[PDB]
Amino acid sequence: AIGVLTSGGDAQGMNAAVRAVVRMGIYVGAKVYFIYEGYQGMVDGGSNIAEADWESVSSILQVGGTIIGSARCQAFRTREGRLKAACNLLQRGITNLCVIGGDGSLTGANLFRKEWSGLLEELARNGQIDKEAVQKYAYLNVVGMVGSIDNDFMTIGTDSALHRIIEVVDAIMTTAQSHQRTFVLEVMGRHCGYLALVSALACGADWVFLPESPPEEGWEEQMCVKLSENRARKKRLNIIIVAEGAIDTQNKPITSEKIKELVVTQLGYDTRVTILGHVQRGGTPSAFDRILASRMGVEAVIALLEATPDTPACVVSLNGNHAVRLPLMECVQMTQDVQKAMDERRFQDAVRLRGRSFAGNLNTYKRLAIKLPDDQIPKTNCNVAVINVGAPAAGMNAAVRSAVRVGIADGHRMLAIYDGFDGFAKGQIKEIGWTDVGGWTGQGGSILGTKRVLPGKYLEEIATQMRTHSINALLIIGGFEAYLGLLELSAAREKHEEFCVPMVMVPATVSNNVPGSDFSIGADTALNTITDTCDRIKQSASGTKRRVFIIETMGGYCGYLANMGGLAAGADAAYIFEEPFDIRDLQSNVEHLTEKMKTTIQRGLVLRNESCSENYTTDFIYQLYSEEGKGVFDCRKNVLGHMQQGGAPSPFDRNFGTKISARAMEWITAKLKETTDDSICVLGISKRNVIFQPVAELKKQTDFEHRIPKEQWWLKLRPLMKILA
Amino acid sequence: AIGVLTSGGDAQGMNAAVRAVVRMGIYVGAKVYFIYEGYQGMVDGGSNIAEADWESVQAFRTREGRLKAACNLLQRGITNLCVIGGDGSLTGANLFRKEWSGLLEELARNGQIDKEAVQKYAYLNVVGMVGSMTIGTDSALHRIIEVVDAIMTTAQSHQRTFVLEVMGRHCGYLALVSALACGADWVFLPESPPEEGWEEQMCVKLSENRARKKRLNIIIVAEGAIDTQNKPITSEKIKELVVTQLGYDTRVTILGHVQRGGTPSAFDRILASRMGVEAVIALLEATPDTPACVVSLNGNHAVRLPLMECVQMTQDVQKAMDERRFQDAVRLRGRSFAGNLNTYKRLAIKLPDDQIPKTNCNVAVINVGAPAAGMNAAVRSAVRVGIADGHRMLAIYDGFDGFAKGQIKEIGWTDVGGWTGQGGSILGTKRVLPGKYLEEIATQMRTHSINALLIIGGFEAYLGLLELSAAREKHEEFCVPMVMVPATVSNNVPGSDFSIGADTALNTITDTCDRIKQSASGTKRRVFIIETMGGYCGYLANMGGLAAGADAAYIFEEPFDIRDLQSNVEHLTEKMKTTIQRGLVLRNESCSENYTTDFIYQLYSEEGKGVFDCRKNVLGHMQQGGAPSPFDRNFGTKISARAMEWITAKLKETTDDSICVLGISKRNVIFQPVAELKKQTDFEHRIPKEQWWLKLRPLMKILA
Amino acid sequence: RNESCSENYTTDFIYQLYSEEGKGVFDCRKNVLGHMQQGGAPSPFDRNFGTKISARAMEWITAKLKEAFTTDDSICVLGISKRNVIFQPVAELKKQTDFEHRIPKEQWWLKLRPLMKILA
Ligand SMILES: Nc1ncnc2c1ncn2[C@@H]1O[C@H](COP(=O)(O)OP(=O)(O)O)[C@@H](O)[C@H]1O
Ligand SMILES: O=P(O)(O)OC[C@H]1O[C@](O)(COP(=O)(O)O)[C@@H](O)[C@@H]1O
Ligand SMILES: O=P(O)(O)OC[C@H]1O[C@](O)(COP(=O)(O)O)[C@@H](O)[C@@H]1O
Ligand SMILES: O=P(O)(O)OC[C@H]1O[C@](O)(CO)[C@@H](O)[C@@H]1O
Repeated sequence: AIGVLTSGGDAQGMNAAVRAVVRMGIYVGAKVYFIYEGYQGMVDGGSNIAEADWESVSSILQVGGTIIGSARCQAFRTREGRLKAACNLLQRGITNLCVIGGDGSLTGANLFRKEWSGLLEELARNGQIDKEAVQKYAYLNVVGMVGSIDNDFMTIGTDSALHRIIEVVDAIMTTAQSHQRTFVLEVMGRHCGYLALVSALACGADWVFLPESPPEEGWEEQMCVKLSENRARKKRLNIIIVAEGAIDTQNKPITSEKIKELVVTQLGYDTRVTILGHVQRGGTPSAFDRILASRMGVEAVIALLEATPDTPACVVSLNGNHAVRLPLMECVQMTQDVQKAMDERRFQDAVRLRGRSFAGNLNTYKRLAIKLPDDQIPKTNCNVAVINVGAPAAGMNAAVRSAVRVGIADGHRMLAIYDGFDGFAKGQIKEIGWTDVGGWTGQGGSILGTKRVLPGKYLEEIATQMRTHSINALLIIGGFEAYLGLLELSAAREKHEEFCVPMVMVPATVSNNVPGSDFSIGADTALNTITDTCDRIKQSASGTKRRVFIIETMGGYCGYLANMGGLAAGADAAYIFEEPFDIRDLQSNVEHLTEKMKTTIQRGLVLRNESCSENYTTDFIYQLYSEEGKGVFDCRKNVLGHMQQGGAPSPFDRNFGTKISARAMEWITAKLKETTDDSICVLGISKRNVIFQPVAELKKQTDFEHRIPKEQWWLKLRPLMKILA
Repeated sequence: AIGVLTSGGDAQGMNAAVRAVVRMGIYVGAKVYFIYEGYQGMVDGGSNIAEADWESVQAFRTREGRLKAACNLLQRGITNLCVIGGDGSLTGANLFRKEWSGLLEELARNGQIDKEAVQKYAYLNVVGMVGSMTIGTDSALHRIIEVVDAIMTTAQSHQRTFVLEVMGRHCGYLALVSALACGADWVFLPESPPEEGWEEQMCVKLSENRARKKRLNIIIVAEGAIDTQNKPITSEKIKELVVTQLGYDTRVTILGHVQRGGTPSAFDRILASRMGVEAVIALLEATPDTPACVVSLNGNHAVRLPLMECVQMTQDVQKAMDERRFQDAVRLRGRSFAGNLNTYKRLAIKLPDDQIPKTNCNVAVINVGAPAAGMNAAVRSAVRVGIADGHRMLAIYDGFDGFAKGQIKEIGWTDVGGWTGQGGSILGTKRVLPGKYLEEIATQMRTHSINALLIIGGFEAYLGLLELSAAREKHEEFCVPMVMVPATVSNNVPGSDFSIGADTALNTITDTCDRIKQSASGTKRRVFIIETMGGYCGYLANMGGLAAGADAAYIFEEPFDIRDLQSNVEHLTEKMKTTIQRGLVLRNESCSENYTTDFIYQLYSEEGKGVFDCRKNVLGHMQQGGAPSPFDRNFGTKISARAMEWITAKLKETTDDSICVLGISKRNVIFQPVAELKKQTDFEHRIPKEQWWLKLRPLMKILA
Repeated sequence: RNESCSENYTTDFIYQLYSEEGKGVFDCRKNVLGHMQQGGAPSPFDRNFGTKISARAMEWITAKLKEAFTTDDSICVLGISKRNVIFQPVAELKKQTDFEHRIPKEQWWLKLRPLMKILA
């Protein structure tokens, strides 16, 4: 038997995590019990512990919060409580625990496992039979999942919280614009700064205050200088993000009110403070959080099955896009050590302890917020060109912004090419500066413009422009055509010397079909649009009852959107190109759905990637389900279309765009401090790492006929859709 | 020449208002100038006054300023002013019109030629638009309800009480209508203080909620909430009170300036557009004998209210507030304010069961047609008003399908708790009509002793009523009072100008159109052909077209041919020469049997070759939507409450007048016998014969 | 495939199923014959059927007129029924007709359905 509970602050995605624990549990043939109101429900026992069936967790995954409740329980901190808690579990035969919560909830579970010796006091007291003390003894497997928006310890709810913050910032930006105003926004993260940092990065904030890294003396003047510069630059508003637990090098709090006093005093600007508060914990879970929570739920169940008495309690986690089990005790220690470092004022150590990507976000943030005066930037005599190629993808503008500003910070001269290779061939090229890309981070589309056309038939005109504009390097932000483009330019090197320069691309496309990257800029935005659209369609179906929607999604031959969207939306099926399916597979899902209509959940959702089959079209499927569903359910078909691309990029796509482009520019600058295969590369994400791969080496790994990679990491998740539905 | 400016606090929709003043201005053959930075830009002059073309879309409190302001206008030949702002901005314009004859000081000084003093004299037409139904209110309300919906998930988890401070230091309309829209547990308004003993009354309500097992409380507090002694009631004091008396876990959130931000709702965009057009017209029609006015929307008609009278009105409310003429304050806010207030209190506070005088009647509630956002709010309201009136409420599930199958169960006050913000239909809704199931349904009415019927639904609800009316002679079980409220995304129910759900759909369409335009910056030279829902009813395509700034919206109610199509293609082709190289064409799904979404896509593609390309998108059932908009929540709630009052009244006493549609008609909500609606209905296409919104078709040409 | 044999299982549907499940073994083509089926010159059978049946109808008309109508029996279908050509009142044919699909309820040739199995 398995008990699942939620403790500490609630986080969006908890319901998904619970959903996945119950369904994976049941699918493996275990019994699963909800424990309501966190530990308190464990202590109180009784109706607070209830067995969960397949039906109990439908309609839950798209909702914020925890449907089974959470609570700070003082009774569990006492020995008396844990004794009663332990007793209640034994009554239900529950020796497997899954705890979803923060630092505190998991330390509580750590403690509970150590003291599972409490069973002896059950023996000494009336409590339990001796057989029980031996039968359930040290047979307490505990697995933890972190669910705090803080990222205190990637955590469930962080992405959702960030969507929340950025929604507020984007809303505030229209009102700050009117006349002129400076806004001071207090965001969550008690003693963690991750949220503030990543929000700042995501909105191009003018200043940020973190607990892990205090400001340093003289910040008051530095900040006011920056704000005066902005007014001189005519920027119609300022945004300053402040972590709840922002502090002095002396550990004194820096409050939002003090920041306001400072700005009004020094500069007399019109200033307002907004404390976002608990809104950050609310709203619907993002696509990322739903998928993350699902993978974690499934992994937590597996960990429990596989656990031995010799194996220590673990926390399931995602490291480098792999499911890992970290010793719970070690993780608890880690969290104390950061606070220790903070208290002792070893602030560099605090940042070190938060991990590689934390320092990455921090350095990248500063680089893009604070421009050294021109005189200070030495300059070197290269011109670096930036371009967009392929369909538009949310996050392209953030990417250009970052590349330009890093380029300028490195003393290059930045050239913007407009309309992809179309504009390139036509000489649509202009210098671009730091100020030009101001405000781009949250802008959807492509401001430079993007086209699909390939360079191959325009090699001479393009070579001319490179010579004409003395172009020393090229950064291409774009999709599969960007990659084909690089291949063409690589091949054209022998006949045109102008292409014997360093060239790199970052992947930007809604489809996520670029070889050399697990992720592409824009796909998270699309997933969020698909997921929201599916939530609605499902509601429509649940209003009518006995209805199945067949929904066509984008992606080309790339199944990423249909598959991940399917998971995030709770679809019953997702047909993709990468997994052949036949009429037997189709009949089988129809029969499954027909069974499902005998239950309470009388809706269905079937996703079909647009190019998944030449014969088994969206209509074909619609017709089969319709005909074989007769008398039990009816269908509707919907082709989502271009609206899936979505609009403004999600916080993930903003920051992906920003970070990955910054990294590409560093590589360009480094190459210029010095032409063959290794100078024409795709900068992609590969399991934990961002890496530069020669386009020549990516050919072997690519299916050119269908424009998808040969190996796609996410196909290992296919079993999850079956299970989770 | 026309000058347009924005003053006072900003509001979402202001840009739409400005857009419409410029375009209507130019279309009428006037010249239009933007005046930047409100009155200051008028005083400073210079580049702060700029002429506007088609493509584009303290010192005033002193006499010295106004003199310079007046001068700057005369230089540009501007004697027509459109001011978009609040109380203060409009009083400023009132004052400026009074003192215009101090063009004479321009004469005495070198200022101006005498010819000018006579040529532009008392020829200052001023028209005002309020931006602080007023433009931006609906948007602000979307903002508040987004925050409340988000907070509800986290309060759930923790069994927590939330105290939310919303805007309104002087006016309580936002807090009131937010409370109504989220089923808040308590509300505090400036116009209506609580009354002594509220502390205990509020705590009793919260304890009752816990006993009812409600996992959270939401208390909405206007910024300027006050006691009968005008002392502030703050959100902190409310928190102290709850923690003290009940010891519940309580948190306070001050929404702040978020409420002024975000994108304009569909309603605000359309409202602003109609107000902009109406402001220009008022200016043209104005004479020197004509007083300065404020354009407004009263009962869905464009009206011009004397500006001076409106200023006086505003003072009078603050005056009443000063001496505790609190009833007078509420009186002065208007009929619909008191309406919202009474409806809110009815649904928030249940008298103890012993207290409520019992009818012996059972009243049934049902959903019929496709799902529409706001249906659950409607059920909630009807149920609770029914119980408050001492009836027993029966929920019928799955429309007439469940009705014929006896899927009927008593439902209570607690059962409908939390429904207000829930999309879909929780009872379930089906399209099937009663006609072939009359005996089985008659049986259920008899079996469950059903005394009256409220149907929340679409055109099939109306057909259903017709069938049940006709079946009265053969079945006495249908000789009961029956009423329907319109719920459908399509807005095609005869007898109503609006239906529950359509606003939500409009907002979905509008948001989707915005998103498409935000993407696609990359190709430029693109036109989207977008298919919308509505059946034969053009409301969604048309109103969506306006709100989204579409270049065309093809609908069934206005035949169009290949010439009309060729003509819009040529127009768009011209538009691609300009800077604004992105086109939007909406097509109602049933607007033509031959001229399909693909047909149009194909024509525009082929004739646009070398100039632009197209994409098509069929939006689909997402339009049925997710959570209802604040308007649909409150429409649902209010209209259903009204229907239940009518039922209770009828039961204190069958012919044509007992089977009715409760619909909105020009300023009024009215009960119309279904027999009288037949003549007014096109049954072949399921739409009304006369549709109020078709008078707006010229606007899209003008505003595109 | 009869054109209206199924609302979902269309000519394309079938084409697609047979194509997909025939992969590696056979391919398909689809053809909708269309209005050519109406036209051309009639076959000898249709000429002579037309001729003979109409002649017979005219005889009946003549015969009815010698009586000089309000009976059901004066409004008829002259049809072929197992060896016989017979006049049937349209009122009596209503019970035998599926008006929704415009076909007779009983169709003689359905007894031949087993033959196609056997003969192919
Ligand atoms: N050191 C501990 N020992 C026992 N239980 C704990 C401990 N720390 C936290 N808890 C449990 O977790 C709950 C509070 O969680 P908290 O400390 O806020 O961390 P988080 O909210 O991040 O999980 C309490 O109800 C308590 O039962
Ligand atoms: O998959 P790609 O070729 O990177 O392009 C992404 C976009 O292109 C599409 O295939 C549609 O093509 P268009 O943008 O040219 O209309 C969508 O799937 C997606 O939005
Ligand atoms: O216009 P109606 O018939 O009242 O129904 C409203 C809904 O029905 C639709 O026509 C769709 O019908 P279906 O749900 O049966 O496919 C849409 O136009 C609209 O959302
Ligand atoms: O929900 P409470 O009790 O206000 O706690 C607030 C704290 O909890 C957190 O959500 C951490 O889990 C932080 O956002 C915040 O610092």
